[PDB]
Amino acid sequence: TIKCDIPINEELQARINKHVNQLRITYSTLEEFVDNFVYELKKGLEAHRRHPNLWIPHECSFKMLDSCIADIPTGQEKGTYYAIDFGGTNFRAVRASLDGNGKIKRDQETYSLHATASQLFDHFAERIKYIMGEVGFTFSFPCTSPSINCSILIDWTKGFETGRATNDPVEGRDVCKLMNDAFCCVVNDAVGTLMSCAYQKGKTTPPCYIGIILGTGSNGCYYEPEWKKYKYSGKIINIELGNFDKDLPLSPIDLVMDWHSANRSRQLFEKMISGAYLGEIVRRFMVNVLQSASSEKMWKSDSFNSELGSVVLNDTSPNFEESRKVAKDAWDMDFTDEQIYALRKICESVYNRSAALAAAAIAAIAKRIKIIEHSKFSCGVDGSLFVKNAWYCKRLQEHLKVILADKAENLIIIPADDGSGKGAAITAAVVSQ
Amino acid sequence: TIKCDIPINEELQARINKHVNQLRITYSTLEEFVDNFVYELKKGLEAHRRHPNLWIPHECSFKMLDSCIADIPTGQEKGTYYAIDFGGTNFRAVRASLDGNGKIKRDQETYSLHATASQLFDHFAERIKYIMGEVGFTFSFPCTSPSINCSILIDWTKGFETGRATNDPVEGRDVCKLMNDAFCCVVNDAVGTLMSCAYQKGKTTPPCYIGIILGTGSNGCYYEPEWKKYKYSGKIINIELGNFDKDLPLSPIDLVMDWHSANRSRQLFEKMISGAYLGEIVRRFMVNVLQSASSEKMWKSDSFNSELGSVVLNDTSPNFEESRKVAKDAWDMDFTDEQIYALRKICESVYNRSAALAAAAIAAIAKRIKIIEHSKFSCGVDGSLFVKNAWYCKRLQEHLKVILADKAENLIIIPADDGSGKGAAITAAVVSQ
Amino acid sequence: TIKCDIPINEELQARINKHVNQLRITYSTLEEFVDNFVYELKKGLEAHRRHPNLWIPHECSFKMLDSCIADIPTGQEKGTYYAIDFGGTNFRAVRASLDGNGKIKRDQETYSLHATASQLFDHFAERIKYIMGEVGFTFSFPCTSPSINCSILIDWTKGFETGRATNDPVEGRDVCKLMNDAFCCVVNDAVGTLMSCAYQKGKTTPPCYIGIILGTGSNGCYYEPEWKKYKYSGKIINIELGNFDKDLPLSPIDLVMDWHSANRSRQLFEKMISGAYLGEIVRRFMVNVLQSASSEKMWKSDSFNSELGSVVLNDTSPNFEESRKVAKDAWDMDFTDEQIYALRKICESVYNRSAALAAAAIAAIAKRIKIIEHSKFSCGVDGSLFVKNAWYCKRLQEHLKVILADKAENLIIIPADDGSGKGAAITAAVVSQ
Amino acid sequence: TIKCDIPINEELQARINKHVNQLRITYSTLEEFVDNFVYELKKGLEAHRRHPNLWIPHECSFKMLDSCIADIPTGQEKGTYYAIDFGGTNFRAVRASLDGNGKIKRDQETYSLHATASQLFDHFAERIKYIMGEVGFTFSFPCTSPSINCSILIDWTKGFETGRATNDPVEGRDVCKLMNDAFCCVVNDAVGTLMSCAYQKGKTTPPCYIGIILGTGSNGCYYEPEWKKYKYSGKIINIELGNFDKDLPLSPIDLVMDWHSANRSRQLFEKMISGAYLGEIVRRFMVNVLQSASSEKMWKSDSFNSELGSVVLNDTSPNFEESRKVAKDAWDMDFTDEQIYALRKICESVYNRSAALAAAAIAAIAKRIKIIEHSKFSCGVDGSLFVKNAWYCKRLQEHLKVILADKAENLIIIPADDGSGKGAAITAAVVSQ
Repeated sequence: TIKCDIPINEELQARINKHVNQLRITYSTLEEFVDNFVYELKKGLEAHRRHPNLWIPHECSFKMLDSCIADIPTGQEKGTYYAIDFGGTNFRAVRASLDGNGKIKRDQETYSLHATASQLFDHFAERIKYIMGEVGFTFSFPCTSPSINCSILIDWTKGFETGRATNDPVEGRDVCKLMNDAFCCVVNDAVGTLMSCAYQKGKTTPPCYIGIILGTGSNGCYYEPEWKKYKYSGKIINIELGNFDKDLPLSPIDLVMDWHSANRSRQLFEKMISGAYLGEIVRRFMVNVLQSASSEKMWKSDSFNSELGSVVLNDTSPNFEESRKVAKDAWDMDFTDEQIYALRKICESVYNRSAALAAAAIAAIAKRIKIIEHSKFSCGVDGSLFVKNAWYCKRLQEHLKVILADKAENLIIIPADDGSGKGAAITAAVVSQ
Repeated sequence: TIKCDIPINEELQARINKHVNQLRITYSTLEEFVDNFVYELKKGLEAHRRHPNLWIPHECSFKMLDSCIADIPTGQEKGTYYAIDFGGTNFRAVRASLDGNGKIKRDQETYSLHATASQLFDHFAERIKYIMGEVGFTFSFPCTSPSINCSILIDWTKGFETGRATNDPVEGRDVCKLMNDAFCCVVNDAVGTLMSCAYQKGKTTPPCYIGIILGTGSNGCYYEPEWKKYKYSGKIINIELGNFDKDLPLSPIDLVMDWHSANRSRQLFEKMISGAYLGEIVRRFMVNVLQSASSEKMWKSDSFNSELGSVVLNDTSPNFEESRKVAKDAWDMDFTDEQIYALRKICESVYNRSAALAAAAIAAIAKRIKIIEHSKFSCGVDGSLFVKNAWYCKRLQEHLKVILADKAENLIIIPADDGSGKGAAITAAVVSQ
Repeated sequence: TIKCDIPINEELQARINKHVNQLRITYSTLEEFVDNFVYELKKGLEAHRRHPNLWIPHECSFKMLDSCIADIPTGQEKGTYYAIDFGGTNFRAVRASLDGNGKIKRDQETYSLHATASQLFDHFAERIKYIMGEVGFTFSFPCTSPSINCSILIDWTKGFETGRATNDPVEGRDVCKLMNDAFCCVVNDAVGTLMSCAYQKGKTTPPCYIGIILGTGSNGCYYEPEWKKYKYSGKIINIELGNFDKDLPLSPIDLVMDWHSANRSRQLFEKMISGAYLGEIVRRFMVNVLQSASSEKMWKSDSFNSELGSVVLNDTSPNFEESRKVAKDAWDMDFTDEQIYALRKICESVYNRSAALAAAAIAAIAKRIKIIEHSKFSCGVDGSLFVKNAWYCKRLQEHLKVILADKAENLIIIPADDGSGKGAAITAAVVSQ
Repeated sequence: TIKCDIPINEELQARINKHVNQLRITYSTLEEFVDNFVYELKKGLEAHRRHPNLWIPHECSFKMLDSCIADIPTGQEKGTYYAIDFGGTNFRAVRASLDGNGKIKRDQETYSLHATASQLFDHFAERIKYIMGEVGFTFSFPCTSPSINCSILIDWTKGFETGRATNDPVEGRDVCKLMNDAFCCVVNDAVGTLMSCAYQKGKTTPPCYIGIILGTGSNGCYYEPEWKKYKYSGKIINIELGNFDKDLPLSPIDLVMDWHSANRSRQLFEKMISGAYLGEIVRRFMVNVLQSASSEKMWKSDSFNSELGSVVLNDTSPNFEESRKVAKDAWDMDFTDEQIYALRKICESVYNRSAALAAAAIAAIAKRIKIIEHSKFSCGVDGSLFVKNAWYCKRLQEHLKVILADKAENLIIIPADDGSGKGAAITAAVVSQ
């Protein structure tokens, strides 16, 4: 709670309090959220028993995809592999080498960003060729993979949008096939994190069963003991939890920002907790509060990132001249001392709601394994929102400690800064073996 | 089309065109609207055969209520009756006398407007007593009437809201019972219009089968030949067509204005074509277009009626100084010559959409009787939007002529300015007989 | 488990086992049933806050009606009242007198059973007049009561069906009004039981908060502390739990028996646990098992009651010649010793499923008050299925003990044979006071 | 209408009339069916504009798949090709040669039928090798084809069921890939018929725009002018019309037969008009009519084909001793002269409903092109039900003539006995060109 004492307007305070109560979250809501989530999950496993290749989104809005990984690696091997990444704010290319134990090194010097797949994969090939001058692959999108070497996607989430031409944009073909034209073992981000938290940590912490990505997207993978009952091969399941529907709270700003998107009526849970939309949400709140006291630029979309929000949050300067530069170079508004308070309040409330819902999702995944009471297990958390934002990591663990009260010290959160980059390489540790 | 030639900003024109295309309506949409409406109607008759006292809104969002009227009056009688009205912007009280033919006269000098039914009906009784110093009743709300003398409502639409106290606000009791405490034959507005268009007109125009109210609300009644097949007594059915759902087009302004209402998720078709919300819609458009060029008052809700919109529409003054007074005394904004164009454009587009949807509803009701090809019949139109606004009556008949092209000169529109006031009295013409 | 050892056919055993597994119930299902029920309940309270007179069955298939009772009686009074009952297999008429404590006596000598309400209430009046020759009322149907003295119903459940004539069958009018034409304080069956379990028991058992009716119907009422939060007056709420929908298990016999009913697509939970349909379900199972070994009469509907099922269950005769008379005088089939085993097995399985689901409903209502852990409270059970069938009362308490394991000895089941008859009279104990 | 005059039982006649009225179809239903179908179709095109690789079955239960065919062949070429078929009651293998005009010849000597794809495609390879000893492919299942050479399916309809083992049954992989392991240009049945009706017919009949398959399955393809507007490449669209949902009539036999199937809750329109289920439906009707007068074998599933129904229909023998052999060798029931009448009546009614619904589907597809009024076009009909059953082809054209009355002589029905076998070969006429 900020609760700044500087004398502010007696009317603007009401417009602040209204929009703050709009974003308020209470534990009576999270306690229903958890049960909604676990019900959805078991229903999705049931549904996967019936039709192992249909989705049928009017039951289990999660498309609980299968990851053919059948062996959580032990971390005892060697090898040097080249790997490609894609999906985040910019793709990467890693030239990694492994150690006989947890340690692992990488070069990974790499760069990235009416447009078809030809020019895109031409850029892919040219970049990997440039980097080649001194195996696996990662695609961070919803893919339906028959086996390890083969993977085909369904659509184009995250706000990304490939051009619409006769050249048949990427959505609708196997990726390993289209890759070889430019030039193994394709995986996703969450499974990559879950793997990378096995080779890395060891001998002191309980094993890891949950992999969470909080960043440009929001996704999760987890380990399931009953993978033999529900017929599909693979110890860990990829939830596409960015598609939760049931009763999540929605302020009108959310409805407006959803009416103005390509993936309309889908990916509703992702649009509240992911880094791609938090800046837009904050900007749209900061207009119904200033009320024509704003500038001409504050009405222009995509003019406030989540990175600037992370700066406004981590504001411990004696005066607030740190965020003043952000406000000035983003909106050309020389804010007084009465409006920066509103800005800080709004950023705090928005990111607080995001952290609370993410913690609720993590706890609801945890309660499903039911091993929390018997023993302990760890969850590896990755993403730009989590590790690159200190104010986030404390609110998240607070909201998590409050939810699963009694059994709190059985789910250890492990930040995994290595990213899915190392996971793409460690993918070889099972296929090669 | 306005298409004013005065040089305006080259950017503001884009913000105008975007919001204009947002409200655009095309005949490819109306041609599906009509079929949607007729399907809904027949489905509702089917549903009424099964359960004649349940609603079940997940089939036929129309609650096709029964009106016990079993005789379209002939118009040959006499008598002086007192009657009460209620439902519009203000209730009335009429002391009418009838003639041996179409003519009819009335005194109807009357006045009107955490609040319970005791004080409300106390005001009712005191007003009718005051007027008494030289039968029927009208309640313009959704009522489930077992017979003529008895009527009980279900909820409180139109934006009206009776106070919430232990005194059990009006929603949930028979009206004729609660009336006698203050002090016959209760009807609604649409059936009142349909009756009042029988006594009034005669000997030159085909009989009337449709009654439409377009004003603070939007409602319809119609005559059905198959009233014997579908089991309920009464020649005419009251559609509560303010509850259409299927695929009506919604701009984000509509979603925002619906999130801020008491009757949320219900009465969705009424919120686009009724006079109670047009001013609010125009005000909410006139902020995303001026973009901080607005005043402090333009952000205050309920500060622009539909009456002022009717003035801005009927603007034939040499200069636009007629609407300038409206803008000034409503928002304290001395508009230049570049913004009044935007105001006129927005009002035109909004009221145009309203008129188009109303005409679509009328034509879809007409196509259901199927007697349009064989013979001709008339529809009596009433309401503050229709008769008290000259720009509306021409756009409405244009959009109606375009829809039912070939058989246009078989549905004659009759403006009935007498209102349901006379209909309340003529109700006695069947019960007394 | 019967598990009879007499040598039977090796094929007929397979046809028995298939239909037995069709009706199998497991605790993994009940553990989801309870959570479904509690979720539905809280959702219904939420919904009642919004619209206190609409139903909207696509949220909360329970129509959680209000009972204006605001005082659980203490049981210290006197008085002699006449009361009328209706709803079960036959209506009653009671002339009861009260005692200064728990004791209460009654005369209640009474009789009962294209047909309109005129002749029905004529029979009512003639019977009550005949009995008059040496206050309250009970209507066992879904009624929407504004206050105590006034009550209007919605439809006609239980299989009852009033004739369809112009005389406007009973569905759609206030009952207290239509009663006076023949000749207070109308209540329902569940609230009647809940009241009658307060005057009767005392000083040794914890107070009662749940009233359950299991018979021709299946209904429940319960006490809610938060009746002030959710806006309606009355300490106890009448759940119409015969309308549960979510995921109840359905064998094809259920679909066929539901396609052949008047209240189609509604009252789905009642059709599996109520006494009006158990005989029909058993008869329809006993044809797909005997497979043309049946008689001509076994294909005739309504030829096997639940009373005969209670006789077949309570079969402790040395030989099975007790149920042989039932089979003979019901189907004219002189069953051998190989088919009576099938009959007993089928009756056992059906009534077992019924008892299990009823116990699940009771436990799910109990878990909602949340007072089970702190203190203890009792539930009063009434109905023809419960008290008039000894085999039922043991299976029910077994299935209840298994569900709420740890806190079992905090919910005491009290059989209330007095019926709602005494409750109708005790209704006066609050209105008179 | 049969209306046999032989004196039959006066009670059995009632049991016949009840089940006959259960299957009755009236034109007031078909007139709504057509509009339902056309609405669904346009909605599906709209939906395909948005997401060209998702299905989302809660809008447009048709998965209006794309067929990359961009040139209706002209029929002027030569060539000898080998082709494979699959999907019907048994797969085929054709060695066809073409002529410089409509004529075409083929050898096509071929045979066919806990089981994985390895052994299945081993049988495929061994059979094609055996036949090789003196290009295209056809897969009659729902497949999502990115291009011509590549095709991947989604699930396993028609009642077919590949074994469930770790070997990953066929559902979920590209077919052209898995084919080469055993050993072009994969198409479906409806598009095959539509192609084969272009090379074959010419110079006298208007061009063909509709391809219908009525047999073990029921499917349709059609030509669309607006294929440029809705973004996908290909002049003709494959409707998977076996998945219609909206309001098709269902007798309880349908619900029971649907509860006992693998593809439960899906493929609901196919289960009423396709040849795979008509025999089962007739058998299940012929038990509730004979009522224990049946045999032990009449209660055994899959004991009556549609081929025997075609024999019972085409019964013009002086006595009915032709169908008597069918009844005897199928059920071991020496039917009297009073039961064969019931059998004929039931078969007639069932196949009549099937033909009526198929004609409704054809007419509803026709009304969508809207070219019926301006010019004429032909539809090529194929399948075991149509050409191999003379009683079907007359009822179908009757029901079609009644539906589209005025414009009847603009849609010419062309029986195409050649099958999709020739279409698989003619597929080369566009890819080779």
